[PDB]
Amino acid sequence: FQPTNGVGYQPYRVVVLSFELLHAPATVCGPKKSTNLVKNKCVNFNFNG
Amino acid sequence: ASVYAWNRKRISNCVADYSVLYNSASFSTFKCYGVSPTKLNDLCFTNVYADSFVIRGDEVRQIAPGQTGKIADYNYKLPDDFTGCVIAWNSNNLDSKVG
Amino acid sequence: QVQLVESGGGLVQAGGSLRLSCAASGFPVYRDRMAWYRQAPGKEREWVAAIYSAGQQTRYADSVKGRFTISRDNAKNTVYLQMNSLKPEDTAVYYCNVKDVGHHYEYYDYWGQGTQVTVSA
Amino acid sequence: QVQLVESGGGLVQAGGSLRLSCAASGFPVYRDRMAWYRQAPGKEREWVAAIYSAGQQTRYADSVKGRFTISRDNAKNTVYLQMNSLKPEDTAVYYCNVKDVGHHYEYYDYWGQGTQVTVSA
Amino acid sequence: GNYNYLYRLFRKSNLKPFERDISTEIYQAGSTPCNGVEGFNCYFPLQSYG
Amino acid sequence: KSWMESEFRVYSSANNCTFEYVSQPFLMDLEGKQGNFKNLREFVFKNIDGYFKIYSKHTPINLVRDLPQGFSALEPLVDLPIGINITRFQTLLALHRSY
Ligand SMILES: *[C@@H]1O[C@H](CO)[C@@H](O[C@@H]2O[C@H](CO)[C@@H](O)[C@H](O)[C@H]2NC(C)=O)[C@H](O)[C@H]1NC(C)=O
Ligand SMILES: *[C@@H]1O[C@H](CO)[C@@H](O)[C@H](O)[C@H]1NC(C)=O
Ligand SMILES: *[C@@H]1O[C@H](CO)[C@@H](O)[C@H](O)[C@H]1NC(C)=O
Ligand SMILES: *[C@@H]1O[C@H](CO)[C@@H](O)[C@H](O)[C@H]1NC(C)=O
Repeated sequence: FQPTNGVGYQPYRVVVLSFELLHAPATVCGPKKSTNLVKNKCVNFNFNG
Repeated sequence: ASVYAWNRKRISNCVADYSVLYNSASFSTFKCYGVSPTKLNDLCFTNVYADSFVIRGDEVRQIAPGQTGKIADYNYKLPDDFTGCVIAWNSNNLDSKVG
Repeated sequence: QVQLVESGGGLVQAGGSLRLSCAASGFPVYRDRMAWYRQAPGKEREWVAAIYSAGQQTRYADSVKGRFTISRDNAKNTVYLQMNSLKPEDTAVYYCNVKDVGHHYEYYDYWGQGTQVTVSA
Repeated sequence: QVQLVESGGGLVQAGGSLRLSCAASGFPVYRDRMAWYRQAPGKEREWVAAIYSAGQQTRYADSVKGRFTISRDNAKNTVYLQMNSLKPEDTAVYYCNVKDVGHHYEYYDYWGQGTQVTVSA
Repeated sequence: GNYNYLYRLFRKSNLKPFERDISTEIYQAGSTPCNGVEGFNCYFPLQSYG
Repeated sequence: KSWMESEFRVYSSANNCTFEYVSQPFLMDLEGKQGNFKNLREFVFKNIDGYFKIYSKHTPINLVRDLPQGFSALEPLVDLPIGINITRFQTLLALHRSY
């Protein structure tokens, strides 16, 4: 990994994320989408599923 | 760690922000196979395996299912039915040393 | 299966005309899309040019219009790239790119060895 | 540019000791493997010694084990090669060797000049 | 080999029943508008059969 | 007249962990006290479809024998998304060493 070497031989950091689901509870969860709540209006709601 | 001793970390029981990683634009290669990059934030997974190593640039594409090469054959082989993503970014600003 | 080899290039003075030949073996050149990419040390990869067999035949960068020309030869299965009125900023390694599909949804970006091009003002 | 130089050796009587120095410029010695080979006049070349920075510390030929040691220093970037209780069979030329990998998986072996070591009984 | 047969790979939504699509616009995989220009997160939706 | 952790003879080696959780910090009196019982701590441990549920309840009582007459309900305390397989259990008790 010389400074004057080519980009093809330049050092690259590689991380592979492998996602496994089994007969076990899901542990890692993505961020939730939060929308401002409104009251006294006929609206569609979704609270924790 | 070295590619032949690729570092494995287990991730569980937390909230993982993949929108920022997808929108970071600081990674040269971002290839997800078997998963939707936009739905990564919308799914829950039992366990995550983070597989970290350092290689050359031309071998970056070799870290993918069905790829061939010295690293793929002898260091880290991905199954044809692999379910996950690969994120590679240049480290010249951090891995440049004299000589 | 698919083999791509690049020939041509080198160092030239600006304003001349240069030839690049990408020889392809294992598949006819008449396909969905043949691309040409360039890479320079210290910057990310970007799409440079492409040629298609459907719809619009050729696509180029907005800043390179009218300077680079591409063509194909089915008889000997080659891709010809003629570049004229080059600029010193174009010094980079060029690759001819094709995309292939696997049985298990894998997609391969087959490239060649590439040729180095330098332009002197 | 990578340049390797070997210092030491000469003619000595039986029971003496020697200290060869392999000095490399252009790359640190902290890498995969350094090798040392022996060439005798009119005899076949064979691998003798190797020092590694990973896995097993060092490997030696079956004829040189137990009487021969090696050390490396990254700060001054040189390898010391100590031999004690020399034998007449050790009279040969010492070669210091390193290996590197190219872009197309081609291996380049940087060969050393070597030094003559003669042991008289 | 024959690559004359093409199939669309990227589209915003699934096709309605008995729909025909012939557009060759570059699909915007990311947030940067392709504007007919390929690159990162910008790929040609058509692929040939091997 | 102080008590401090001295021996942990529950296990000899911990290999390939998958989960660790820590509750709120506190400082509980470890000094041995004699007299009639005054605290009744009830727990329920369940292991259903990957979840280890622990329900708890604490009750101060003024008695010397049997259980309190009143009715008390156990509130949920902790849920474990572990998914390990359990058929046996045991209680870990802290002995006392002194002159
Ligand atoms: C390291 O952390 C930083 C911030 O915690 C991450 O964010 C980028 O960092 C680089 C350089 O540190 C900046 O140029 C960018 O502007 C930051 N933001 C984005 C969106 O890229 C960074 O991604 C982390 N990883 C690396 C390898 O730097
Ligand atoms: C009591 O003394 C021991 C050692 O003399 C010490 O380790 C311990 O912390 C002391 N206890 C307190 C409460 O200070
Ligand atoms: C870690 O690997 C698997 C996963 O639980 C298991 O079989 C093994 O016993 C674990 N512990 C080790 C390898 O020490
Ligand atoms: C627990 O027992 C074995 C492992 O000890 C496992 O094969 C079995 O499926 C488990 N049973 C349940 C009900 O999870």
